[PDB]
Amino acid sequence: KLPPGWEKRMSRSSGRVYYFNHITNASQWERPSGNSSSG
Amino acid sequence: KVSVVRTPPKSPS
Repeated sequence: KLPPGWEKRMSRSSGRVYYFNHITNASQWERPSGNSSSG
Repeated sequence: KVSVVRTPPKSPS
């Protein structure tokens, strides 16, 4: 699942918007990335 | 503080 202290946000007119960090207080249009490879 | 939700760049129009 996604990280502790988030939410997923959605839409204004055409159906766009994705993610917002709640403990920080930051809006975005992507996930926190979260996929390891060397680290 | 009141706010709109902020996308990091913008929508491409």
